[PDB]
Amino acid sequence: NDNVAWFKQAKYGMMIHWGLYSLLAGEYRGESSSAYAEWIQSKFQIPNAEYGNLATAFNPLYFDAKKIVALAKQCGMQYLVVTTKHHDGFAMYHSKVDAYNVYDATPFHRDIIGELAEACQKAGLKFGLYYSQDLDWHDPNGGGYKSNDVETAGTTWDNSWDFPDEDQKNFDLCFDNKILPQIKEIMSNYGDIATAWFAVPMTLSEAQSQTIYDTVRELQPNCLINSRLGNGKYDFVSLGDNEIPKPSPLGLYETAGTINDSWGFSYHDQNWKTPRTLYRYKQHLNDFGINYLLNVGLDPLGRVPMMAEENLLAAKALEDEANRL
Amino acid sequence: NVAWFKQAKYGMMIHWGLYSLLAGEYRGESSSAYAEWIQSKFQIPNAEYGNLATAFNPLYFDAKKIVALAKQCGMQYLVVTTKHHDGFAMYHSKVDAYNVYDATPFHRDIIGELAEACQKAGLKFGLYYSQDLDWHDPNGGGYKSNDVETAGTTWDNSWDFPDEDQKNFDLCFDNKILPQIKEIMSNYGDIATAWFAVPMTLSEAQSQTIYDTVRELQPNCLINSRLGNGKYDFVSLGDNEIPPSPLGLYETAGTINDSWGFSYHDQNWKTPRTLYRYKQHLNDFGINYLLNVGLDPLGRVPMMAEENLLAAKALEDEANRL
Amino acid sequence: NVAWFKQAKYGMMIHWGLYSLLAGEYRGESSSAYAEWIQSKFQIPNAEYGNLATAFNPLYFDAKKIVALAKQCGMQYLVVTTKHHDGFAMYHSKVDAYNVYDATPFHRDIIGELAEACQKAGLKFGLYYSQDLDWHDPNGGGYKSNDVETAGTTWDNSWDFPDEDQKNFDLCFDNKILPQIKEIMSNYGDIATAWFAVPMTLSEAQSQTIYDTVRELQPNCLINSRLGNGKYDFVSLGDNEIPPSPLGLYETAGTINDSWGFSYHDQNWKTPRTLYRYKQHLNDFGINYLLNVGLDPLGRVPMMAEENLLAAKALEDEANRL
Amino acid sequence: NDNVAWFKQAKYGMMIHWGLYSLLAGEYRGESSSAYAEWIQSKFQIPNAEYGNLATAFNPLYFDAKKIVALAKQCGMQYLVVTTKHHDGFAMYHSKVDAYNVYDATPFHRDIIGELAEACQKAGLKFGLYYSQDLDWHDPNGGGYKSNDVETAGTTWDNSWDFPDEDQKNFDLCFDNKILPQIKEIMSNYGDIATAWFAVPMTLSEAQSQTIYDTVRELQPNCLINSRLGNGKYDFVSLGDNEIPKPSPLGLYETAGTINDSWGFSYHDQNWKTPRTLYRYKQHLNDFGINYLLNVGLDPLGRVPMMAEENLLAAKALEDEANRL
Ligand SMILES: CC(=O)N[C@@H]1[C@@H](O)[C@H](O)[C@@H](CO[C@@H]2O[C@@H](C)[C@@H](O)[C@@H](O)[C@@H]2O)O[C@H]1O
Ligand SMILES: CC(=O)N[C@@H]1[C@@H](O)[C@H](O)[C@@H](CO[C@@H]2O[C@@H](C)[C@@H](O)[C@@H](O)[C@@H]2O)O[C@H]1O
Ligand SMILES: CC(=O)N[C@@H]1[C@@H](O)[C@H](O)[C@@H](CO[C@@H]2O[C@@H](C)[C@@H](O)[C@@H](O)[C@@H]2O)O[C@H]1O
Ligand SMILES: CC(=O)N[C@@H]1[C@@H](O)[C@H](O)[C@@H](CO[C@@H]2O[C@@H](C)[C@@H](O)[C@@H](O)[C@@H]2O)O[C@H]1O
Repeated sequence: NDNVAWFKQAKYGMMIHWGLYSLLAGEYRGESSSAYAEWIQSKFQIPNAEYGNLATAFNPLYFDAKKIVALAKQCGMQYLVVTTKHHDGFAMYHSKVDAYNVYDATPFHRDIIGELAEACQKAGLKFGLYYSQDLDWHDPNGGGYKSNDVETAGTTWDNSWDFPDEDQKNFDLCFDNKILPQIKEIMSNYGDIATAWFAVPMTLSEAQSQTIYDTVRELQPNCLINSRLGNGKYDFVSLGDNEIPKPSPLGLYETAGTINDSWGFSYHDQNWKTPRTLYRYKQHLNDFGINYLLNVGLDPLGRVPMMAEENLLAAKALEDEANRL
Repeated sequence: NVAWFKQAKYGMMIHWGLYSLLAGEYRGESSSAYAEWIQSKFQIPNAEYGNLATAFNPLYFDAKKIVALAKQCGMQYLVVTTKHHDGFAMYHSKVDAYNVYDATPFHRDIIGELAEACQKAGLKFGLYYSQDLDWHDPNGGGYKSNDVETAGTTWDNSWDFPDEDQKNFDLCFDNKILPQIKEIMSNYGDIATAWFAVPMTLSEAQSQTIYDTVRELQPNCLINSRLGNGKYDFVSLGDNEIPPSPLGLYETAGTINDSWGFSYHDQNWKTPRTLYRYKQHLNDFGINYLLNVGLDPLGRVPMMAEENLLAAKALEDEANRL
Repeated sequence: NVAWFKQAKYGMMIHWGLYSLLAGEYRGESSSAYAEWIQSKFQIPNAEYGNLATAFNPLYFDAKKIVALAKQCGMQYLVVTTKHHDGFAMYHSKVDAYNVYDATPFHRDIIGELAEACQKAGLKFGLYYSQDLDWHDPNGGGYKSNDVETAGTTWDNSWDFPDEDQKNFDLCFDNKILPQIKEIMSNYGDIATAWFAVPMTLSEAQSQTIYDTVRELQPNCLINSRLGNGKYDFVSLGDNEIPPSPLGLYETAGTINDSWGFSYHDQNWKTPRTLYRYKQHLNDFGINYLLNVGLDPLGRVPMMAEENLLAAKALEDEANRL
Repeated sequence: NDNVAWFKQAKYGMMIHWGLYSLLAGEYRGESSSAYAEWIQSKFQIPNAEYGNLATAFNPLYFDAKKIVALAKQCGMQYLVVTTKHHDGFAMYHSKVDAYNVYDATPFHRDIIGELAEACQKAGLKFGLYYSQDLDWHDPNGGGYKSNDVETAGTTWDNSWDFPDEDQKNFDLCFDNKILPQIKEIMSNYGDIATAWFAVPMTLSEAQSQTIYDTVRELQPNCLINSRLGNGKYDFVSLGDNEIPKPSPLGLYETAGTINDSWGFSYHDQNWKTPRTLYRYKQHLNDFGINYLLNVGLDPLGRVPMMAEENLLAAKALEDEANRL
């Protein structure tokens, strides 16, 4: 596991958020999502029957793994993270365990995680996966239902509309049958997984948390794990905005951000960070040994938004200018 | 129909086609201000552009809700792109399989649903048709008028069909335009208004011909000053043409933002106050206002389009009680 | 005054000071979301920032027109920055020459003109005052609470006066705050509402003291829950505090865009529909809505602020006849 | 006059629009100017009495000639053009002949053209002047009054509100007493004038046009003149949008543009051309030997707008990256 040497010096990665939310793109029956377009289902409490129907329209003719990695590489990014399955519970890979996925439910009929994994392999880009182990709005017993006190980017953390029998919910039925099986799948196919990115535990017991830790280590021996899974059970610390100038034993650090203000594609969110904002931030994080993980929200046709692409390239140009200074 | 049109005051225009899905973006680059021209701007081969049809699945398209919205804003008629410059028919065309019904997963007659929804809602129903430009046909129009600049590149499909001189527009007219014009003027019930583009190549003969087809099939259908000089019922006026028309019928078209087709990046929405003031001014001059919405790939009125249109109606009402 | 405040529903807040002229820009760089903090964000020396006073000449400032506008929107009271964190008084302060009247070409009492304009217009008149932060005074407040982050840098003027421990807030309170509070509570006629900032350093003693000054001078003046616990009349609620107050009087403050001070670059204006819906929701919960405008260097309501506020009023009226 | 060799290779210049219009910044009594904020007086037919009053507020503490030229030079611009006097008739220099000027009428009490001229001299930047020889809204007999047929960025071309006796107007009274005297002043002080930039003649007779030509040649022997003055009477052709791929005998070409859509500062016009748009356009023009003259509309405090500055620098960075390719 030389992953430690490479990660301390990697400096820069691309993150991709993509799913059904990208097609609504922050808009519903004349109204805006919150800041988080990928949260749109919770914001408006969209029934699974309706929300799920987007799968029939998901036909991104312009999705192109080859082209995306070329762009990333040109900007000097050394690794790539992708949404394998977000809060909405729609798998972006061909899951044996669950047919609610890009491959089975959509005209596209293709493995999003796969095509990117290969392209990355060939380009010499490391390949990471993101997975939402706790919230899952598709599963009757999804997590979140005891932590509804805290405010969210939607309404409740859990699917409180389709499944309102709050007391009769049991996350375990969800954990054993979907989360752990799906985690097993993604950690086994698509080759070497360099980085593992989990969502924020609210409900997953330490037992359940420990299980995932163990599962990943045996399946992907060299895979570095983000501090989010569970206390004691990680390799690099994910830093949040206010953690920017808990303990990291390998000396490995990452902060994730987006270029505009949303993680998922949002038509109306044109508040793109300037090239200079992008470059300066990277410089500051890197000098503090913190890696910068920069998100692209793919558009409905599978394209990097024009303004996202432009701004990334200018920050790279600025960087080169400045580093020959 | 004449009395009704003189008092109508307000109409909806709809741009819709394959171009709406690219939404102003092509291989990392921006369309012009006019997003619906996107195929020409970048000279997208017919094979590829047409392929968009395989992705055209607007689950949230809803003629009823759209017309309900239109009516709520006080609009008395609605015009729709039956077929724009791209040569893609948005109705179930017998003569050409390059159409919404046969070529797309959606597999539905957009014009039909709107025609019925309008009939049932008691809204008049108009049609737009590109009788001159046709980027899908080897002998499509446009190739004699290329000195003047466009919102794309050439007027014609000069890329797939570059044999400029061996092109002959007559072959296209005989086989696609007039048949398609015949199609739309017979189905979809009463057609109150007919909207044609600006001839470049269509001879006076051809211009007169289309007129006749409409008169025989749709006697009271009012025709826009674009067909031919002497051979029309209302004059289309542009912004800069307003400070003959034999019936005294007048219309000016605009868009809410700066594009006709949906364009992700064009958020330069005119404020509600701008929209309302213009209509009042036009109406006071008896000019009818036809205001265009370019619906997005899911068939939705863009949020800012809907909000601002509705706010303009509220603004109008306050002032007429004032 | 209590009965009137319970039914008022709608107020204007005004941010104004030297910061408005920089308008979100300093030596090529952006302020935070909160433009009025600009001096702290970049640690602009008092000598330089104060120098803005020499440029403060708002020829188009017009209290009458502003109040006319406010009244037209149905607002029943108006609050103004008498002196914000920057420590610049926007009224003719006897105690400190760092003020609009003496230090600026404009040479006018902004609060006075507004107080009169409001009296004459029949609008109630409120005051905002930064009783705690004061970036102009060597011993200004803020220096005991620097672990928590701000919209600038430090809470206090930690740059001109970096001798953190040899600072003593009491000296500032005695010489500037309470005298200035005394000033504003005696002149400018009837004061209906009083708006203080969040204590960091102001002891309970000092908090109680200001209260007394207001009660003696302005018996019916209603006081915002910021002064001190038990020692107040209405509770200021923030967005996230709403899904004690002994009189049942409540107010929530917001801005139209994302900044309090004028900021050239902050064009993220909330649409009219957003503004109207929020007010209705608050009012239904009896919470009064106080909506802030940061006037620009010429004393003007920004075009998009005026347009959207007025459109929101029209929107409100339509719905209550519906 | 080696100006020919230098200009064919100069490639890039800064233009500055600045005057009273910058303080209204595209806004009047709750309403927007047209696209051209510097036209604001005509758009709303603002009486001279009111419009002129802005002079008392013109106190740009942050005007800084030194800093502006440094920025320009860093972007590789080889010359600088400035508004000496725009359509509004407000002189931005200390005019002996007319007290309606930055020096006499404003607290600033400073010569805008002068301070920039010196800074440019010291930096090794060439120094050009723009002057509106035809429209002058301050003069009772200003030009424009026979050409009111054509649509403008305001209303009429002339001051049609304060001075409506259209038939009793005589441009000559204006030409002899203000235009030619003021042109004499600006072409004599402030040292060598490398470039001369005139507005669009509508009304200035050939006689009057010839006069200006002659006046400049004797006063500034080596000064290159923009094709706008008069047919036969120029050194470089000013190209407009539609003249971009009449006759230029020296082979000298310039196109002027702005970064956003306005020439004068406009608070509300945030439609800044992207860095990439700026760079690509320059490249295209330069390859066709056409010089690119790029406008900055100084803000009320005399500062280059933040987004204007940022975008210029990124285009330069992109250019450097690409030219080492
Ligand atoms: C109140 C609120 O919205 N708080 C948000 C959380 O809702 C949000 O989950 C969290 C981080 O966002 C999570 O991680 C990113 C990477 C993306 O996957 C989101 O969809 C996740 O929800 O940020 C808080 O501020
Ligand atoms: C530069 C440019 O292309 N300018 C365009 C013209 O090309 C265009 O013909 C004209 C009219 O627009 C026509 O009608 C609208 C409704 C839409 O269908 C366009 O695609 C048509 O070309 O508008 C000018 O601005
Ligand atoms: C990160 C940050 O600074 N957040 C700010 C706080 O600093 C601020 O205290 C709080 C309340 O804002 C206060 O009142 C408004 C009206 C204005 O005068 C501000 O300058 C004050 O500080 O708001 C948080 O968002
Ligand atoms: C109809 C219209 O607005 N036409 C405008 C003219 O009004 C305008 O004068 C012209 C060029 O603008 C002139 O030159 C620039 C450099 C600047 O000084 C402007 O203030 C001048 O008016 O462009 C036409 O399109």
